[PDB]
Amino acid sequence: ATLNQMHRLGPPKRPPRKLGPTEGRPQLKGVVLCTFTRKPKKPNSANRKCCRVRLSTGREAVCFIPGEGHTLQEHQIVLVEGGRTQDLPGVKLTVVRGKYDCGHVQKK
Amino acid sequence: PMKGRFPIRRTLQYLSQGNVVFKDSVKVMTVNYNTHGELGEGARKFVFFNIPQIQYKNPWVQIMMFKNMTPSPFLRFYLDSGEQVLVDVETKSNKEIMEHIRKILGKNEETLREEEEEKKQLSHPANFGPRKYCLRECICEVEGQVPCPSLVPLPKEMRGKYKA
Amino acid sequence: LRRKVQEGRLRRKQIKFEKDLRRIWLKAGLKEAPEGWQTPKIYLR
RNA sequence: AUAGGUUUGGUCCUAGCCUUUCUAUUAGCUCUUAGUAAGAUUACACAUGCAAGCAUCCCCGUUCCAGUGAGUUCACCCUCUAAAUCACCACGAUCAAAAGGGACAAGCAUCAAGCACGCAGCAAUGCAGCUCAAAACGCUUAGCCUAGCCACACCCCCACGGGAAACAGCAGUGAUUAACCUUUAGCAAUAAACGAAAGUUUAACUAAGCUAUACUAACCCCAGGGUUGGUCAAUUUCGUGCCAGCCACCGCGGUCACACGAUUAACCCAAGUCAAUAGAAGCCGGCGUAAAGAGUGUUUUAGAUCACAAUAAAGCUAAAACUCACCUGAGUUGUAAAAAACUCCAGUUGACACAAAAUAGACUACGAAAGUGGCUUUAACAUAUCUGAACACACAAUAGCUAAGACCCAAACUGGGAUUAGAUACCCCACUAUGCUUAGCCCUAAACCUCAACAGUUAAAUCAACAAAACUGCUCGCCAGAACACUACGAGCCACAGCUUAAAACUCAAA
RNA sequence: ACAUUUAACUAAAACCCCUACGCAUUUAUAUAGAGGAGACAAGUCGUAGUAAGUGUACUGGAAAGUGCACUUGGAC
Ligand code: FES
Ligand SMILES: [K+]
Ligand SMILES: [K+]
Ligand SMILES: [K+]
Ligand SMILES: [K+]
Ligand SMILES: [K+]
Ligand SMILES: [Mg+2]
Ligand SMILES: [Mg+2]
Ligand SMILES: [Mg+2]
Ligand SMILES: [Mg+2]
Ligand SMILES: [Mg+2]
Ligand SMILES: [Mg+2]
Ligand SMILES: [Mg+2]
Ligand SMILES: [Mg+2]
Ligand SMILES: [Mg+2]
Ligand SMILES: [Mg+2]
Ligand SMILES: [Mg+2]
Ligand SMILES: [Mg+2]
Ligand SMILES: [Mg+2]
Ligand SMILES: [Mg+2]
Ligand SMILES: [Mg+2]
Ligand SMILES: [Mg+2]
Ligand SMILES: [Mg+2]
Ligand SMILES: [Mg+2]
Ligand SMILES: [Mg+2]
Ligand SMILES: [Mg+2]
Ligand SMILES: [Mg+2]
Ligand SMILES: [Mg+2]
Ligand SMILES: [Mg+2]
Ligand SMILES: [Mg+2]
Ligand SMILES: [Mg+2]
Ligand SMILES: [Mg+2]
Repeated sequence: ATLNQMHRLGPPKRPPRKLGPTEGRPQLKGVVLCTFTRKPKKPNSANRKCCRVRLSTGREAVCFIPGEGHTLQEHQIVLVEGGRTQDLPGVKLTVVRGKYDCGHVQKK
Repeated sequence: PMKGRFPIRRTLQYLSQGNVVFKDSVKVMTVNYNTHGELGEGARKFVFFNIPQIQYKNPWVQIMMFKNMTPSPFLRFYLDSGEQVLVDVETKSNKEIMEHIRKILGKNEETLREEEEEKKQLSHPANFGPRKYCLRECICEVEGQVPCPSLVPLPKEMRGKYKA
Repeated sequence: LRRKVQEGRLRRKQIKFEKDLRRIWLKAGLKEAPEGWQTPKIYLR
């Protein structure tokens, strides 16, 4: 582009950054609606422990439960952080272990 | 690389190399020059190289350019009193034009030095305040004075917790 | 079905155009439209 | 950025994503002492106690300080000039409103027109003007340019009036949020108010309380968190066996797992660690083939320095068809071979187009492009700087659509003949729209030399590759991962499932 | 819509208007129904001639084809 065209267009206008599943917040409180398991996309195979939660914003979202063994039931309160589960398409929220009802993974 | 011919012209160093600071009387400067013709060649360079520097040093002075309206290139300065100053620049080099306009309507070096000295007085070294305005924030930074409690805890005797 | 949707949209466009035209003379102070004014149907052949 | 990982069987190029760095908040786990700084998520609702008095009565102050960030170009400069302080006989300085002039955030042009937004006159009134693609008008977002400033003070912009009964003063509470400080003391210092003054008052402030949020310093005993496949510093033994599980990207896990779990050891940082989130750091690069030169030309406001085969008209026709007529024959057409069809058929001869224009042309011309190749004639092929538009002004092959006309031949469709074992869509016959003329539409092409227009150079290392040797100056147009998408919506169009302009969400680590 | 009174050997008193908002207007949310995009799903799931194209228009013996023009990013 010529100098006249650069002057006319002006400085580059970076588009506003996209808000993620947490809406630009570190964590979100949620109420567990139902628990289930999902299968990975294929290079892999597993039964990934997931749960659907209604977030404090009111939206329902699917979240992954990390670690070996969880005791989440309906109506329980959890804290969900960001970070995609690479194996599960569309699962962009993760439950925080050791907060509210979701306890730490039991030793061994 | 930087676009255009002579990209040095679009650097703040080059723009600040200008040596013409007009007196407060000069309000408008019209530059009538010819795109072609050897006799106005220097005038063309004056437009190409020196008008940016003049404008940078004189932001509030209206500079306007005109092309191929008269047989010869010239400059006209309009003053606050209504007086007009005409400077014929045909057959002159751009350096000659710069030197001439500096001589006839430019502040001399003595006046500029006086202005700089007047500026210096504003930033009094003894004043304490933000770095943006002052050399020091607080007298605690002066050697020999009682230091800041952030770095050197004050002795128990001069602190209110142990004076109460 | 796209004909019905399209003609409904054209009707809504005509209604919007008439509403804006009305807004103008209402704001200007005229209680009614300019004497002898009639909004043409520009979005229908 | 001193960069690095990742597309492929492989190389090169282009291009996105991610890593390494520095801060802030929150979460997990873990936390010893001292000094300092800082400290609700919410303009939601607030129990309780305090936060404005002073003073011989008048006045003065409570319009300040303190708080919040809801709204949002009221803050800055100049002119003029109130109120205020001091001169206080004013001369005038300082400070600073109202008014006039100028300046002043971000995103969206799919917000492109606003609709009275100007001028002249003492007025009556006259003129028809004013803003705007150099962004008017409009929608959305946000306190700002921080010795501080602006705005607000429960809401109705405002507060006569109404809702209704107000902590966005300090401490404190409820609800809410990922977000969580004491219902301390004193006016001893400074500041403010008042007083002639000694002085009085002040949740400003000062001195304390709480909190790893941060900085500084320490510690006799006292170390935790994360990590160990590569990027990237650092794994022994077992357990499990595509399960359980793990990863920021690439990826690991199917009986020898340095990648999961435990354990050992090691690495980094350390009273912290680092999981999530949010910032810090972005186009002087490109457009034949990767995204990008959008079919052609002109000009505006501006910027730059380079100052014979065109097209419209009229006429005309040499071959070959069709049709008509005589003479002759019984067959003609059709193909790999046939059947249908025709026999008002066929051969010679003569007459005879609103159709198409052998040879020349092995030429390479004309025209802006699209296009233009039978003959004659009449008009006729812009501009003595260059650039200059999806939209302005004029054009745009073929196909397609309105009205009329012509019809030899060709021919989408439509019928019929012939064909395997679901025939030939394909071959044969007949015949439409259409190909032609006249007056209007439609506005698309592999509209391509897949090379934007002008001016210049051949010296350099020629140069990613291929294409078509490599470049320079200047201008306009256009492009910033893939797909969604030659799409949806908006807008415009003689177009009506048509054309032009042209997104977003979800998804992926590539393409 | 609406109006100059008292007073005046020092000087003063007195002063107060009524009308709006709607079947108007802007944007947004919710609801019947309809339609797209992506997801090449995971396997103790299955298997031994007519050159290319770009525009258009048509197709009722359509596993693709045809008509007209154009391109070589084909062959000779
Ligand atoms: S800054 Fe001066 S004592 Fe702290
Ligand atoms: K007083
Ligand atoms: K604000
Ligand atoms: K308000
Ligand atoms: K005091
Ligand atoms: K071509
Ligand atoms: Mg890369
Ligand atoms: Mg590979
Ligand atoms: Mg922490
Ligand atoms: Mg005064
Ligand atoms: Mg003012
Ligand atoms: Mg739109
Ligand atoms: Mg534009
Ligand atoms: Mg705000
Ligand atoms: Mg108010
Ligand atoms: Mg409070
Ligand atoms: Mg309140
Ligand atoms: Mg906090
Ligand atoms: Mg007190
Ligand atoms: Mg404190
Ligand atoms: Mg391990
Ligand atoms: Mg391309
Ligand atoms: Mg082209
Ligand atoms: Mg031009
Ligand atoms: Mg444009
Ligand atoms: Mg056409
Ligand atoms: Mg036609
Ligand atoms: Mg026909
Ligand atoms: Mg061009
Ligand atoms: Mg893209
Ligand atoms: Mg379209
Ligand atoms: Mg062509």
